[PDB]
Formats: sequence, structure tokens, C-alpha cells
Amino acid sequence: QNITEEFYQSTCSAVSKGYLSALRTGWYTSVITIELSNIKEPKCNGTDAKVKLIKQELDKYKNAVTELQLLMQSGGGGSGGGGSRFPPFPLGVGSAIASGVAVSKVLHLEGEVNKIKSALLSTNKAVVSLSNGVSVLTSKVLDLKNYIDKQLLPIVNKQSCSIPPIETVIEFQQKNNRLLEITREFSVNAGVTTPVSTYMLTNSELLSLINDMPITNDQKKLMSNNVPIVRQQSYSIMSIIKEEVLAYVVQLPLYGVIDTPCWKLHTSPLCTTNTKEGSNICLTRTDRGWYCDNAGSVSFFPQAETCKVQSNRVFCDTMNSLTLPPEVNLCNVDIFNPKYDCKIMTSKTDVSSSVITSLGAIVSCYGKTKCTASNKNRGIIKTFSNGCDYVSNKGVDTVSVGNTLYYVNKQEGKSLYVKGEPIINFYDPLVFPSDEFDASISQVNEKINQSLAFIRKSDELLSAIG
Amino acid sequence: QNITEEFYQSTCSAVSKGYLSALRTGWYTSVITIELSNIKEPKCNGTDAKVKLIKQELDKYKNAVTELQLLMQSLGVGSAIASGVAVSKVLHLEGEVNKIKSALLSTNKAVVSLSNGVSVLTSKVLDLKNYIDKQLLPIVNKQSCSIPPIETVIEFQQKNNRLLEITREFSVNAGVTTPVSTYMLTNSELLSLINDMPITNDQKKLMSNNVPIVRQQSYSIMSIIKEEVLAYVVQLPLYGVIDTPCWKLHTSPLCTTNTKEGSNICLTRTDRGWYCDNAGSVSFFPQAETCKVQSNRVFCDTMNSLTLPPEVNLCNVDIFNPKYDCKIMTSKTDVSSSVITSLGAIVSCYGKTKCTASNKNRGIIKTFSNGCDYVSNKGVDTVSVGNTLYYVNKQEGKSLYVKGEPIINFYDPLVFPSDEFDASISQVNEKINQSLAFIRKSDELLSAIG
Amino acid sequence: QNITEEFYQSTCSAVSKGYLSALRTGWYTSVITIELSNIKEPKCNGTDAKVKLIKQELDKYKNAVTELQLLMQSGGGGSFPPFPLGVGSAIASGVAVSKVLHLEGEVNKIKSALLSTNKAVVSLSNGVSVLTSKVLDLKNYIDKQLLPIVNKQSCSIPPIETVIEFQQKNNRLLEITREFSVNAGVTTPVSTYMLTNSELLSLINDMPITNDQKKLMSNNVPIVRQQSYSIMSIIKEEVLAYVVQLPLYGVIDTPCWKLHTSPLCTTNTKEGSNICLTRTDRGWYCDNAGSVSFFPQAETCKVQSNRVFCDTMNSLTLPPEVNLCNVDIFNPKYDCKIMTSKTDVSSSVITSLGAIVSCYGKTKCTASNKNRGIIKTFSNGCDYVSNKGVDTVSVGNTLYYVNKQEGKSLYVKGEPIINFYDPLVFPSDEFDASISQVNEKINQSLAFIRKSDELLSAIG
Repeated sequence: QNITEEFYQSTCSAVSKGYLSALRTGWYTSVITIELSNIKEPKCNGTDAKVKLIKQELDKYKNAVTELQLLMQSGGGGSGGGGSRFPPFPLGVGSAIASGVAVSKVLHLEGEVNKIKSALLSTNKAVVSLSNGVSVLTSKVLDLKNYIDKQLLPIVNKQSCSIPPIETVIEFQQKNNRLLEITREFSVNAGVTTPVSTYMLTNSELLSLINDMPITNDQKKLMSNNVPIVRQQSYSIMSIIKEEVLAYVVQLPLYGVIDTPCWKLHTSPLCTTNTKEGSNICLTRTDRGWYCDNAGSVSFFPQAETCKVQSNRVFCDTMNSLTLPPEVNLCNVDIFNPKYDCKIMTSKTDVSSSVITSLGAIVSCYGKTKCTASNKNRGIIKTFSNGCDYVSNKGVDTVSVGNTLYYVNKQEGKSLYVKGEPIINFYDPLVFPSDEFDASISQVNEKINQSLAFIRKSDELLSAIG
Repeated sequence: QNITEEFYQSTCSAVSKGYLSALRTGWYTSVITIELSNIKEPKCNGTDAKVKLIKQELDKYKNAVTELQLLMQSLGVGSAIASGVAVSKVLHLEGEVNKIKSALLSTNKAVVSLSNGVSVLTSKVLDLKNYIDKQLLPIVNKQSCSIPPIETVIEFQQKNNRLLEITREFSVNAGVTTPVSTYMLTNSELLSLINDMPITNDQKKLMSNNVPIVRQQSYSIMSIIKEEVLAYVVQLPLYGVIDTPCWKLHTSPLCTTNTKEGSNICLTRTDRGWYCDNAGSVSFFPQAETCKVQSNRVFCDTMNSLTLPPEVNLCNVDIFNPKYDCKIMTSKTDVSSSVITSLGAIVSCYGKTKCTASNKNRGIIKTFSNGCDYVSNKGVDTVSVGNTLYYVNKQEGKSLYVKGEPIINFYDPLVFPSDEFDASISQVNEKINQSLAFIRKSDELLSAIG
Repeated sequence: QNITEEFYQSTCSAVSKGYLSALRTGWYTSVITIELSNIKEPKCNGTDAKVKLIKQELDKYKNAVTELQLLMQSGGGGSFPPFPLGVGSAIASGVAVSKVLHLEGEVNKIKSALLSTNKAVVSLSNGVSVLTSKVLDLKNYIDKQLLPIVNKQSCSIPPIETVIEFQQKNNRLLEITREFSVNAGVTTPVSTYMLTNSELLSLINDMPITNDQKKLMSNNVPIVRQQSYSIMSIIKEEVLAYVVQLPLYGVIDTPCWKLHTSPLCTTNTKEGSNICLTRTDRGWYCDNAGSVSFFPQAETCKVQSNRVFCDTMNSLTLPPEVNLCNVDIFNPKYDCKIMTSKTDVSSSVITSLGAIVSCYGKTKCTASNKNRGIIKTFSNGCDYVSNKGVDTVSVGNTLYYVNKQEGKSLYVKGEPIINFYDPLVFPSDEFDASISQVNEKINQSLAFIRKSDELLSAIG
């Protein structure tokens, strides 16, 4: 690839370029089914150890079915059970599984299970048009019902217990295990699971489902090569168990935006060094996070949690995002530019830290803190002094600030240092607004203008009073 | 249940009513036990395949016992497991292990009163002592290793598995696991425990019907391995508040819409989250991540709650009431966003952003103007703001739009305190009045210089 | 373990002393390997039930190998609080080792290291020298015990013991693959499948630490597992290799103390006409190489007995004089960090051996003993109760349980400093301020009132 990075000395920030987008823009819902045996508790006067084992396994099957019935009588969510942390203040709140739960609700209607049974009578992969009009893919991943009714029931519902061969015991355990594990995952998660396990959907099943999705060939390639990330961004929703059938909705991500350029903004505090003790003013860019070009705008992801990087491919999730004009990138070229009100925040908090970037490290070293960049073999190679500086991952293994040792990413590429005057040095510290939790260049310049003009006016008055 | 929803246009915020409470006020603790074999590494001379398998499984068991021994001893702020830890510290005191042990010699369910006066159900859930001693100790740990049946191999793996899985769960969770897994306590065991608890039949019905949520809000606490017994404490919620009115507050930014650049002021209700009536007060859950909803039933932990006067609800009906000072934030951040409510969607559309509500068949069914607006989930499937597509909840209910003047209009922007990250109506009013007072001091002074 | 506690009425805060540090100062990485058989699909034309079971298990093995192959192509890793806290890269070390392992010829380096032995130090290319372990040899069992049975154009019938034993051996590979597949190749905590308990203990023995540190890690294996990563690296050349990244506790046994804070508001009669002040420096503090390591997110720190396992990457380095904020809040050497508001609601903080209660407004705030009932009804303000005869603390509809840990606590009487502040000069919405910054704003507002009022007074 060409992963590049730029450090701006003027603003104590860095931008990593060269990444390729994979944005989650929508959802694809599918229905997965397991055929279950009707079957009852064994009427079988039996005493052999193999009979005991088969009966124990049939009890595990029966209890799993019971526990899934309990799960179905509260099936999906109440827009779930529960949700993630309230999005940060600017962002919005969504209902992640509203789509899959909408499908799960339809499955609860009477006669729906019968529609699905009669489309999978002959085959394992069929489309069904539900009552509400939506057509869904429907899979049968496991046929217990056949195995128990043909191999097991003939030996347990006589009254006198045909002794099984040990191979039948082992085989029945093998088949029953997936139902058991699906039920465990559902019971401990209130019927909604993420990520989607290999029990909920195997690799072969997921790849077949991906190949049947209404997406492009490039989208199918991207999803197939990145099954782990897809599982990370998927939900399995318990829906129903009736008519000798278990049905759950699997909700796969839909990567509507692909291959658009992304970049990542890292920010560290930029304080004055020239003064001593509590006389220093600090500003810090606040727009850190991921950016991807998206439909003539920029999709901004401020939480480092909603984006997942493999190599140069950035799988972000549009639900946790803002939409901004392209001019936002001017904050990385001309932070005082007129077209965009670049957002900063201020304080007097004069303490040191370091941010590990994609292929480098930003160090904000203030006061008398030990700030150092070192190599496992050759020793210290860069000794920082007061201010905000940067060191590339080339030839550097660790960055040490205070008593904290950071390892840098040996993910390798080319970084460029853009020398420039720190902008904190352009502000008069007497008229500096040093408690802005969120501000902009225009808002801060506005407050400065106001304070200056008041000093102006009151002095004019105090001179005119002789 | 009749879930209802209201959208206050005046304050850009919605309220979902009709839910019913289940608030955890107490803890019930139970002592789960597994009887074990004092066994040692065996002195058999083996070399057979089935013998090798049984030795492997026995060493799995012995390593699990060793792991559990190395475990057993090695808003506000609270600790959720204080009750269970109290019981666990009781069990470490010598003599109590024998108390439970004799209490379960004959039966598998018992009530035991321990030394510091707590009455706890204790339950033997697995007896590896007797299986190992009667089926698996004879053929092993003598001169040379009589052969086992393959049925014995199968059965010993099947039995040792629960101990092994419990040991793993405790191994990665440092001896405290939540939710309580099915290996710690199966569905049958949990239901029996519930039916034997000293609680109302209302609580028995609620807990029995909502086992997964009970697991969500429970704890398995590793306690002891002594006297050939493994004991852990399971800690279950006691929902001392049931069927009281709960309601959910959703909020979104409310901004001026005209006309140019960054010349707008913004204001947002901050009190969003779950509310439930509780002993003549309102329990507020601000981390609405902590409440779990099944149908119309909201399960919350009161330890994650704040307590408010009932007058807090006035903020929904009249944000300028005298009695309660409604908490808001102010800002200038004029960005488009959307909140997916219980059965609708709030959309705050500002600037060039295109905002839409679409049905899966009719295409777009609403195009939002700049400002704060609402849409019901009747005939709406998705809400699209900018590049973000949200699906709306499809739980059904009735949704009422309460027309009103956006209160951000009532504010003169030239004296608007647009920094207030935590404020209220009256704090903003006080700052507005103070700025006006400074203005008027200067103004009447200069009028007087004539 | 002498846990002591002091409550400071003047500042509505409390310090619990008497703890011992265990700080994650660094990382230790090693490479774990499993030997795998190549094996193609068997194609033996037999249909005995045991043959069926063997071929099913081989299919599970084959799909596991394919899932690991996919995870290799993606790679293990291809890569917050505002108090300026740094932004690290947790698995950068292990990912560096994995990156090296991807290169041509490194697999054969480890393979040649591990023919004669099961544990050996390998020198890979980029100046990395890693301890390598071989923890399962599936290639030998498959190629000796299984392959003759099943690759013969007419498969010999296996004994049932072979079916069961193959399931036993294949289990660990299957479980490791399952863990990796739902975590995108990076799992934490490190499970007993990734690294069993005896394996982890041996790896601990072969770390470059003092025997005291080895004892500490081996006695708190659950904490070590919680603080460790397993990074899938490669499957190729009949070898599966994944990197294990263990915490490295370079600082242990130094003094640690925890600071708890609670809002300190004015009790007076009227309204939200109160001023409120709160120390913002809650969290853990540990002496560290002549400085104080500060952990503001007390979330990041585990506590076992009086030992505090913290991670330095969630910490700030502070001068020792920070502790002076616990003695004189107004001392000039260190500038104590506070916050202010008018926000009037009651809360309670459970300390190590007590409870701070900030009871404001018309709230029922009580402290109860389980056998005696309510033993204190808190009056409006900030107060403290010790666990000596106190079991629970109830504020509003919320019931907190007090820590019953044995120790001694000292109530330190003093005048609440919120009373020193004039409620009209008071800067009452400061999200993150200091004593000095509040004094600065108060002086500025006072000066404005002085000038404005005297000015308009002299206009006779």
C-alpha cells in the first residue's frame, strides 16, 4: 500500500492517509432455521449405560427446546435487551437491531412458520415473501428432526429400550451439540448475540449467504476476505420456536460505500512553553477520529470504537457518524481558513502526554517530564524538549513519557513533518479564554475581540471623566 | 400493553409512556455446591488406550481443582456483590463447610443457617465424588490399572465437563461472572431456586417468565474448595418495585435555523434516559444502557439510579414551570442528527443536510425542513439524515405530536450563554439577566455623560 | 495489610492508604505454535460408523485450518479521557512480532528451533528474539495414528478409542479457532485454550523479572490473564503460530493510596442559590520512581487484598507535592484541581472502609446497621461514616453496602471551604478548574465590580 502520515507542528496534530473505506450503511436480514423433532420423554424401561447416555442427551435436547421456548416468549428486544452508551453529545441515537427485530416480529405471526416450512420442504435455501410483503432468504442449517425420528425414536419409544451402539451415542452428541451451544449463547444474552459465532452461522454458511446477497462483486469479495469483521458487525436474533422449527434472524452488515479515501486525525495538546508554573495557555484540536469521503461529503467517526482497521481497509459504521462538508479538511491545511470554522478547545492544563499515530508518535512534553523515543538495540534516539513534537516509527520502537512506556506501531509507511509556528503563540494570554470545553477559531477570536473592546471602552470612559 | 409516545415540538423531545417497572431493590444469595473427590494423581501402570483416556480426563479434573484452589484465595459508587461476598466470607470460616455438607447428605436442596445468622438455600448440582470413587477409583490407583469401559470414558467426560467449564469461566473473570451462565446454574436449577425463594407470587411469576434478564442481572461468586466440596455463591435480583409507571425520555438538539454560517444558537434537554415511579419519588437511570426491556417491562438496578422529586415530570409538560428547574445545555454546534425513539423518530435537520423518512414501498414519505421534527413508526421504515440511515423501531403503539413554539426562539441570541455544558432554565436566565445588567450599566452611564 | 483511611470534612474527600503497587510497566511477548498435518480430504470409499465419525472430525479440522488461513490474510492487527491522557496502541508489541512472523523464512527458523525441543529461543529477522513454545503436535497424531486408516482407497476401520482420542486432540485447535474467529484474531483475556495454566506459569518463570515479581504474577494468574492478549499471526508450513502478550510489572510494592471525592455544596435555606465545589482528582495514586503515577479511571485498576494492579498507560506522571492537596487544599506549592456548579443533588461514595455521603435538598440519607436499624440520619452537607458498626448507607431510593474490610479510619474535622467563597463572585460552571483559577476569576469579577461601582459613584 501507500499509507502516509503528515504531522503539523502548527497545530499539534497528525493525519494518516491512504486508507480505503468500508462503511456500514444498511442491513441485510436473513432467516436461519433448524428442524426439531417433536418427540417426548422416553417411555422406556431401560438400564444400560448406552441407554443412559442416549437418554441424557435427549434430556439435554428437551431442556434446550424448553429454554428456547422461554426465549421466544420475549423473542427480539424491546428495542434492545438494553443498549450501548448514549452517543456523545453531538451524535445521534439509533436502534441497531430494529431491522432484524422487524423481521423477527413477522415470524411470530400465525401461519408464517408454515409458509417457511413449505418453502424448505424440498430445498435448504429458498426465498419467502412474508405477510408484510418483504422477501427474505431462508436457510435450513440443521435437520435434527430427521435424525431423532429415524435413528433414535425407534430405540426409545418401544417400552423395552433397544440398546444403542456406542457410535450412535457419539453421533447423537455430535449432532445435538450445535443446538445446545446456540441455546447457551441465546440464554446468556437475552436472545440477541453479537458477534455472530461459528455456531450461529458457520463459515461455509456465511460465505454462501454473502454470495446470495444483492451486492456487487467487489462488495462480495470484500466481505468474503473479511469474514471476521463481518461477524463483528453482525447480530443473531432469536425469533421463534414452533411447528418443529427453530427460526432466528441473522442481520449482516451492508457495505454501501467502498474504496473511497479515508484518513485519520490524531490530536495532542499544544501548550505554551515559554512561561513557568501556571502562566501557560493551551489549545487542542477536537476533531480527532476517522474521516471517509462519502457521497460528496465527509463521514466523520469521532469514536475510535466504531471503526475497525484491517491493513489499509477501514470498516466504519455510519450510524455513529456525522456528515460534514469537504471543507473540514481545511483544518489540516489552513486552520485559520475562512471557509470552515475549525473546532478547538482550550485550557490551562499544562501536563505531558503522547499519542501513538498510525506510523509515528506525537509527544506533548511540558514542564520537566522525561519524554523520549528509543530503540531496543541502539538506545535513546530522540530526546524531546518542551513543546509539541513528533517522531516517526522508522527506527523507533518505544516512546516513553513520564513513567509511561508506549510501543509504537511498526506498521510501516512514510511520514512527513510540516514545520510551522505553533498557533498558541499567536494568542495574548491575558485575553485568552482558557476554559472552553468545545469552541472554534471564530468563537475564541470573538471572545478575544469582546474582551479587548470592553477594556477599550471602559478606558475611554475613565479618561473622559475629568 | 398500550405503549404511548408524545413529541414535544417546543423542547425537541419525546416521552414514551406505558411501561411497567421491575427495579432491583434486594439481593437473594444461594450456595451452589459440587461434591468432589479427594483423589491424588493415580499410581496405576496403564499404557492402554482407554486407560490413557481416563488418565487424561482425571488430570483435567485435578488441574481444574488446582486452578480453583489458586482462585479461592490469592451517580454514586458501590459494590454490587457485597451480599454474596458476605456469604462467601462466611463459608471460609471453618465448620460451615461441614454444616452445608451434612445439610445435603441425603437431599439435593436444603436451607442452611450459617454462623452470622443468614438463611440460604444451598444446592448440590453435581457429585463427582461418588462417580470417581465408585466407577473410576476402583479400576485405577491400584497395582495395575484394570481396563475401563468406553461407556465409563464417555460418562466421565460428560460429568467432568460442567466442572471444567465453571473453572474456565471463573478463570477468565477472576472469580466473579455476570451474566450467570447456564454452566453456573441451569434453567431448571434457576427455576427451582426461584420457586423456593421467600418472595411474593408476583415476583416468582416475573422472575420465572424473565429468566434471561435475571441472568443478566445476577452474579456467580467463586467461594471455596474445601472438604471435598466446591462452593460458589449465586446472587439474584429481588425486584422490590413491580408494575409502577416507567417512561423513557429522548432528547435532541433544538437550534435556530436561519440564515447564515455559524450565527445560530442551540439548546438541548439533558435529562434523557429512563424514569420510573419509586416510593413516591422518580428513579432516574441516565445510563439507559443499564435498563433492560422485554415487551413493556423495564428491568433496572436501583444502584445505578438517581432520585428525583415527581415534579421532574413537569419538564415534559411545561419546561418553564416554577417548581422544577429543567436541566438543559446550550451550544452553537448546529449539526444534523436523529434519535430513534420507542415508536418513532426525532430528526434535527440543520444546514445543507438532506433529511428523509421513507417507507419500504412508497419511497420517501417525508422530507424534513430545517429545525426539529418528529415522525411516527406507522408506515415509516427508515429515517435518513445525511449519509446515515437509521431503521426505526417497529414495536406498535400510538404516537401524539404536541405542537408548540420552539423555546430556542424565545431567546435573544445576542445575550445567549452558548457555552453551558451543564445548565438549567434558571441558570441561563440568571446569566441572561446579568449580561443585560452589564449592558444597561454601561448604557445609562454613557447617556449620563451628557 | 494495614489499610487506613482519613476523611477530610473541609474538602469532602477521603484518602485510603496502605496499598501495594503492581504496575503494568511493560510487555512480554512469546510465540505459541501447534504442529499441523497437511492432509487432503480422505476419499476412502468406506461407510462404517466409526469411519463416518473420523471423517466428520477431519472435516471440522479442515474447516478450522481454513478459518485460521482467512485470519492470517487479514492479520492480527493492522492498526481517551480528556484529562490529557495519552493515546496508546495496546497490542503494538505483539503485532510487531506477528508482522515479523509473516515474512518469508521465519516459519522455518522457528521450525528448525523446535525439532529437538518443545521450547526454544528463536532469533527472527528484525532484531526480535522470542521464546517459542510448541504446545500441541497434531501433525504427528494425524499422520501416524489416523492417515493410514483413512487414505487407502478402502479405509481400514478405526477402533472407537481412536475416534474419541482424535476428538480430544482436535478440541484445542477448534476452540482456539473459534476464539479467534469472533474476535478478529485478537482475544483478551487470554483463555486456558490459548494458554493453559501450567504453560502460563512456565512462561512466567522464563520472564526477565525478579523472583518477587514472579511470585506476584504466579499468585494472581487471573489478573495476568485479564491483562494479556493473544494475537493470531500465521498458519503455514504445517505450523500454526500466535503471539502471546503478557503484562510486565516493573514496579511493585510501592505505596498506593486512593482518593475519593464528593460534591461539597452550601446548605443554606433558599433554592438552587447554592454554590458547589468538588475535587476532580479522584482515583489511584502510586509512588513510582520519585514521582506519583496517577490513575484517574479507577476502572483500569484491579484490586486483590491490598494489592493494586494498575496499567501505566492510563496514568499521568505527577510531582509528589500532589499529595499535599490532601493536607492543605490551599497550599501554594501544588495547584489543586476542582470543579464548580450549582448542581444540587445527593450522592454517596463507598470508600475502602467507610462511606462519604453528600446529602443536599430534601433527601432521606441514612446509615443503618443490620441489627439495630438507622444509626444515623444525615443532615444537609457532606459527612462521613465509618464501617465500624455500619452496614448500609441509603440515599434516596438507592441502597449502598459499606465495605466491611477491617482497618482504621480517622475523621478529620474542618470547616467546609465552600463557605469561604462569596456566592456572587463564585465561578459556578467550571468543568475543570483549580484553586488558583477560581481565585483568578473571583479577583477579576471583584475588580470589575470595584471599578464599575466606584466609577458610577463619583458622578456627582
